[PDB]
This record gives sequence, structure tokens and C-alpha cells, in this order.
Amino acid sequence: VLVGEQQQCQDAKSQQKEQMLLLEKKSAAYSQVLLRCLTLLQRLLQEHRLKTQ
Amino acid sequence: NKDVDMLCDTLYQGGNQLLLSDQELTEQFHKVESQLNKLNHLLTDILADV
Repeated sequence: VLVGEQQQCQDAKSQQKEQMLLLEKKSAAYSQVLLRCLTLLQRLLQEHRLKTQ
Repeated sequence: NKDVDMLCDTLYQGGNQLLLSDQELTEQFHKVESQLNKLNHLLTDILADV
């Protein structure tokens, strides 16, 4: 019973690292998507609307 | 994300289709063209009569 208790106790602490890395990498992926959106929107405003139009 | 949001809001201006041209300026061009067409129709009628 206490071996099972210790194993289930240590499982969450060993688990949490990979979700930390997962949220970190998806957080960086969000930054990449936002950078691409910023580039496309500045292309739409400056090149397509501000100067040419 | 906020930058993307008001950039999208500024470029769309409430329309699903993109608005590169100034919309009220665009309809000003359209009404100038339509009134010019009406004046041209009257002028061509007068030319035909002459």
C-alpha cells in the first residue's frame, strides 16, 4: 500500500516536466504564429492599402 | 495578439471582405460616376436632337 502511495506521489512530479515543456513550446509556437500574422497584416496595411491604394 | 487584433479591425472596418480602398471615398467615386453617366445620357440625347 505504501509503495503504491509513494509511486503515485512521485508520478505527478515526474509527469509535470513534460507538460511544462509542452506549454513552453506551444507558447513559442503562438509567438511564431503571431509574428506571421503581424507580417501579413503589415503587408495588407502598408503595401496593399497605405501606399498602392 | 492585441496588435494582430486591432490591425485586423482596422483593415476590415466591419466588413467580411477586405477594404483596401476608403469605403466612403469609394461610394463617392461611384455616385460621381453614376451622376456623370446621367449627365452624359442627357448630353447625348441633346446631341442626337441637335
